[PDB]
Amino acid sequence: GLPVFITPGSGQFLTTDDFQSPCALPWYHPTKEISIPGEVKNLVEICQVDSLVPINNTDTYINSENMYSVVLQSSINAPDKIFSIRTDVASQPLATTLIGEISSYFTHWTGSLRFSFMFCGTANTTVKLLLAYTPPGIAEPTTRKDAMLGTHVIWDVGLQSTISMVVPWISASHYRNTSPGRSTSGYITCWYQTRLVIPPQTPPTARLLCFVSGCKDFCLRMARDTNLHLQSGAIAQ
Amino acid sequence: GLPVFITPGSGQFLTTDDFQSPCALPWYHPTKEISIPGEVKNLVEICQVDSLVPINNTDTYINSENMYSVVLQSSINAPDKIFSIRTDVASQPLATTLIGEISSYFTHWTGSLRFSFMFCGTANTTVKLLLAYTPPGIAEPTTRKDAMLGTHVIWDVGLQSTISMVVPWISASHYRNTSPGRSTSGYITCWYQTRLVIPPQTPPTARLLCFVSGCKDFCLRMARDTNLHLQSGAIAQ
Amino acid sequence: CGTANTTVKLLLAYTPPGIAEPTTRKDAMLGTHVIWDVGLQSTISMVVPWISASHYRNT
Amino acid sequence: RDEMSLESFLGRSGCIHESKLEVTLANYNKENFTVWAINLQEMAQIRRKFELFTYTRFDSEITLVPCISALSQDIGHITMQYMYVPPGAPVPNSRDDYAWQSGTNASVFWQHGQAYPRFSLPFLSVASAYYMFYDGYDEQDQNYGTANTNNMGSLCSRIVTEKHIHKVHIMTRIYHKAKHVKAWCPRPPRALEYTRAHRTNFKIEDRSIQTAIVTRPIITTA
Amino acid sequence: IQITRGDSTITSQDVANAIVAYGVWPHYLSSKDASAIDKPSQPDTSSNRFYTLRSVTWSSSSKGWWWKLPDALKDMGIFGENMFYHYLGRSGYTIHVQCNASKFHQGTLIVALIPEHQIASALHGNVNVGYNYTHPGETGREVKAETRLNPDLQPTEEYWLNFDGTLLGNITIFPHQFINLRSNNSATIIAPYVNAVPMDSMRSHNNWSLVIIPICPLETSSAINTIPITISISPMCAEFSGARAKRQ
Repeated sequence: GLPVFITPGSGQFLTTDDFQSPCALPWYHPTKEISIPGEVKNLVEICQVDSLVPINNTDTYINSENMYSVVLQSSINAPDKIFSIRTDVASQPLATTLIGEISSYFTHWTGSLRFSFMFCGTANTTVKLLLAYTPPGIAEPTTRKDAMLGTHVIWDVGLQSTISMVVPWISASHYRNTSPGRSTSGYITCWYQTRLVIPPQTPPTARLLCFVSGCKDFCLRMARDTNLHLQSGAIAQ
Repeated sequence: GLPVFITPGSGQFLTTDDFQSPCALPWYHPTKEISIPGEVKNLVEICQVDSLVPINNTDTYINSENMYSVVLQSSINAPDKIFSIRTDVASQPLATTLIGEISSYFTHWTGSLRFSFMFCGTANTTVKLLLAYTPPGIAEPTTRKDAMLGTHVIWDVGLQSTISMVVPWISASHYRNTSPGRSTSGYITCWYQTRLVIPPQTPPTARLLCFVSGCKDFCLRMARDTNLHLQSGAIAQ
Repeated sequence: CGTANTTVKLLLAYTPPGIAEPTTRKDAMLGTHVIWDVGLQSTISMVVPWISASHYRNT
Repeated sequence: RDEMSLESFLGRSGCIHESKLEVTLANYNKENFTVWAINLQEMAQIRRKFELFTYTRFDSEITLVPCISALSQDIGHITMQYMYVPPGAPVPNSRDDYAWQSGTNASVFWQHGQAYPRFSLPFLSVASAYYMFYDGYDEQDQNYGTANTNNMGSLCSRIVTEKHIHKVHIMTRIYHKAKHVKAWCPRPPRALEYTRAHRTNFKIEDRSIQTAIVTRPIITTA
Repeated sequence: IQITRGDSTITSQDVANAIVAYGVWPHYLSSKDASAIDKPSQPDTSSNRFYTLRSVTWSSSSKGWWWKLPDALKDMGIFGENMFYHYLGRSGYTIHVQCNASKFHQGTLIVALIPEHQIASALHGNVNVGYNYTHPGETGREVKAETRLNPDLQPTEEYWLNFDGTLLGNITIFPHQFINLRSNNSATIIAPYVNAVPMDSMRSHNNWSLVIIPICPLETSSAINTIPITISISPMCAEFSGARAKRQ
């Protein structure tokens, strides 16, 4: 009939192939589709959702909602530096957040992240927090001064319980490896510009929340298996 | 379905075949390409680059920069003939040059070569060198006279430190075998038309450099493995 | 004032008021300066600008 | 000049790696699987060719040629599983590791009498090209020369069948072919024997430096 | 003539018979090639001037010298600071090599600019070149016979093998210029940034490497039998990213 020449690779089963295959139920007409709200089409949709960062991941608060908040003091003797976290999507604490989890399912990432903060204090409690970003390459600041000498924000809580700041994408290559780096990672440091000021008969302390999501330019490439979930159990039915 | 007839050769793996094959990472979008200066598209580009000929390939200068230069004398008793070299791209000394190395990676060659010379003397040192080419077939000249009776050049160094001469392509067949021939190879001979003339308080000797590259008409065919590099080692990682 | 065959490279540098004169060739070339190659040009000029708090300064 | 194009010079296929696997009776898992970090610098001939440029970019075509040898006791039918693990993904370390069934990796099953396996890989680096040379250092300021962006993944192989195993030898020649090649910044050809991978080192112990330059007695005689 | 660039100005540069590495002129990173989408801007003519290293002495026994860029300029005012206070950076250069001699001196130099010049270690075995030795700074690296320290960290001294196992004389495949004393006494190379990525850690990766080998030994009958080789380097379209607080 028609002269054909078989090519190297024929008959092989490549788990990542893409060919047609006979339908086992050719006559069956599948149930119609209906309108279910919330269709997701791209994982980026999930990455742009702010999720709480377990900022206070110490042994004391490890398995409680307290691992998601930091306690701000009003006493004059609390250390200037409040908390610090690396900016690599896959590094702790970010790792276990929404964007962190989806990122752990890929090998290359790129883009900017958006950190948002919420002051869980009283309506009369005011304070000035210094939120500073440190580019990759240099070790995180050690004093309020050094911190404000770099890029930062003097956030005045009274009158605005929320604020966001965008960490830019600074890298040699277009996309960077999904695995956490220390010398190749940035830092987010929070400092007391002033302590908590409050009127009489008011809680001397207040909590602080931290959120994170990717921006429009956030993107992932080359899927791998997440390492945030290790299954070593029965899974008995 | 569609009647087919399998042809002799099917399923075979011909190392020089050219067929499509399933992508193992069909979803992966490779890193964009950026503008890196110096893109090479053809090996001919490398062959048209003048490179120094190890003209003085003796045991005395063998592993030093002295193997790339010839010393010209100003004393009246230095032999008329200075140096001589065969013109076949793959023969020594040419072999180890740029064009020689790339040529050793093929079996057939053709085209003209361009020899360039540089006088490494003093600004007041002058001399007349006789550069002569000898076509394949005849044994290299033995006297300055015989040499000038053929094609040649009386190069007067004073006032022009450089000069080039083109060795033409003289062959029975279009392309010739890449392996060096003696009776089928030409010769480049250099002679003293006059010795080195210099003023007082001046180096009595001066060096001479020799370059070589292919012309526009230079071309190679039927790739083989270079024999200028023999790997008989560990290559331990 | 050398010979026609004598050549050299001199580094002429200006130092603004305020700082103490350079002490090493490097420091000197890090500021405003000129690498003057004598061979082929026996002359060269450089202009020292007017840097002062007031318009005119005391003589 | 068509045969002098990069595509013709570097685009030819060659055996970049020989992979031998032997059936071992003591433990089922053992080290029956074989893992190899893809590297085109292992073969001198192939290396010297690529090292003719500073930066190169290209897609790949891997072809596998399995050679089974049965010492005795038949065991004729065995199923082989070749797997490609992308850069950064975890490699298997046991014949039954989870990696072998993961979907992010690419696997191809081959049972004797089947056409030779073959698949393609796109340009893998995170940079815009592969570094043939690197005048740089590690993040720790160590292991200078090698480039991390150059990682190309690993080729793994395991015998899938179970007990029909009667101590048989498996040879798998791996042929690679650079496709759609691009190169930048030509360099002089390697003149000495290679001694290390990812290093231009050339000095060999108790041996004189030997070039391709052949010496002659007198320069007046060609 | 004289090329005055910034507060620096070098005389004797003359006409423009210099070489432009790989035919590409130094340019600012285009947004299309940029790594982080695009940056608003990066215009800064502050680091664009001439830094003149100390002149090296060329004697009748000199075998060679080499410097690495940007390393050589790590301590040159603005540029040096910039590359120290930034995570990433890219830059082209205008290397200007010139030596003072007379019509009674003879010699020839090969001035080559090699991209990704990966040096080979001096010893045999499982050794490798140590950070300190490939980052000599503006002092450069001179070919010496004397024995040195951390020997197994030292790079090769085989200049005729281009310090990397290739043959000198093939080194002409890289952007270069010959300096034949009886003809010219200077060379100039204008090279753009070369790498497989937009920018990089200037601290850990030396893009270009300036090599200078005397192919024809220096000879003369003068009292002092040696001449000086002056090197002036000028950054071209220098750009930096990830700036950090200084004086901290």
